[PDB]
Amino acid sequence: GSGREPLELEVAVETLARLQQGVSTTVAHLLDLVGSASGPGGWRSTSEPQEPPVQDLKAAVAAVHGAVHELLEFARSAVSSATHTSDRTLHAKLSRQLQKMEDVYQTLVVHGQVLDSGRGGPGFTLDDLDRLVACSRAVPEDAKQLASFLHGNASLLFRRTKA
Repeated sequence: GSGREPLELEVAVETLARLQQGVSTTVAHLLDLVGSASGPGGWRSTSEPQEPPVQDLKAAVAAVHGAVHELLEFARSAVSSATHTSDRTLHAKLSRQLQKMEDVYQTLVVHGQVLDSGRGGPGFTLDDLDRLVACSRAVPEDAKQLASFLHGNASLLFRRTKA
C-alpha cells in the first residue's frame, strides 16, 4: 500500500539538486540585500535609523531558511526507509551530521526570530547582522557537505543496484 510512492536515487538526486541551487541562490540574496545596507539612508531618522526595509530582510532570511528546511525534510525522507545490518557507520556519520544540522538549524531560528522582533524598544543593530550573515553562510555550506554523506549511503537510502 503506502499511499505515498517510493523515491528513487535519481529523483532524490534531482530534487535535492534543486535545493542546493535554491539554497545557494537564496543565500546570495542575503548578501545582495546587505549591499543596500551600505548606509542608514537619509541624514537623520530618530533612533534606529534602519527599520522600514526590515520586511525585505525578514523575507530573505525566511526564504533562505525555507529552502534549508526542505533539505532537512529531503535528507529526512532519504534517511527513512534506510536499513542495512551490514552497514551502520554511515547512519552514525549521517545521523551525527544530520542531527547536528537539526540542532544548529533550530538555534538560528531563535536567533533569527529575535531579529524579527524584540520585547525591548530596539530589535537589533547592524552589528548583529554581520553575525547573522556569518551564521547564514554556515547553514548552506553544511547543506552541500551533507549531500555528500547522502551519496556515500544513497544506495541504502533508496536502492541503486550494481551493474
